[PDB]
Amino acid sequence: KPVASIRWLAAPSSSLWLEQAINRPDEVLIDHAHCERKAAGAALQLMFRYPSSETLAEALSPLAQEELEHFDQVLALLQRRGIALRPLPAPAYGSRLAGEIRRQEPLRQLDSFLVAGLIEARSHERMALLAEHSPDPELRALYGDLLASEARHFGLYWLLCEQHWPREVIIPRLEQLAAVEVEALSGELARPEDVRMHSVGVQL
Ligand SMILES: [Fe+3]
Repeated sequence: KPVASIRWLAAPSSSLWLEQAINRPDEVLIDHAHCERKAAGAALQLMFRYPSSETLAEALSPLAQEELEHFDQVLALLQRRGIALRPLPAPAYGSRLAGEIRRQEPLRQLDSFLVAGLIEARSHERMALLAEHSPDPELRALYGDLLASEARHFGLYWLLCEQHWPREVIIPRLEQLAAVEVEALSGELARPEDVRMHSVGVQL
C-alpha cells in the first residue's frame, strides 16, 4: 500500500483466500493468465466504445500491450511447469460487477472505468499477497515482477475518470461499486479447486 495512493477496495482479502490460493497454486495461476488477457480485452473494448478519444487511446493501448506481455509471462510459467492453459471456469465476480454498469451513456463510461479499476485493484492486492507470502520462489518472483512494472498511485482508471467527471460524482459512485465488489467476494469456497484470483474471501 504506497502512500499518496487512492483506496479502491472497501475490504482486504481474508486470510483464508491466501491459504486457499497457496493450497491450489495451479488453478490460481491458470486463472491469472486468463485474467491478464481479460484485462487487455477490457482496455480494448473500452477503446472500441469511445473510438475517437485520443486521451483514452494513449492510455489504454499501452495498457493492453502490457497486459498481454503479462499474459505471455504467466503462460511461460505455466509452460515451464508443464501446466496446461485449461478453460478453468471464471468465478461470478466479473459478471456480477459488470451487471452494475448502467446501460446509457455517459454514465456507462464512468461505471465501466470504475469496474475496470476495481478489478485491477483487487488483482493487485491479491498478487501482492502472493508476492510476499507464497512458499514458492518462482511464484513470488513472477508476482513481484508483474507488480514492479507499475508505480500506480491513483490508478490509470481513476485518472481517466477525472478527465471527464468531477470527484463529487466519481467518489459516491466508486463507494457504491466498491460495496458490490466486496459483496461479490462474500461467501465461502465450496471446493478447493474453485480458488481463483477473484474467488471469495474478504474481511468484513
Ligand atoms: Fe497485468
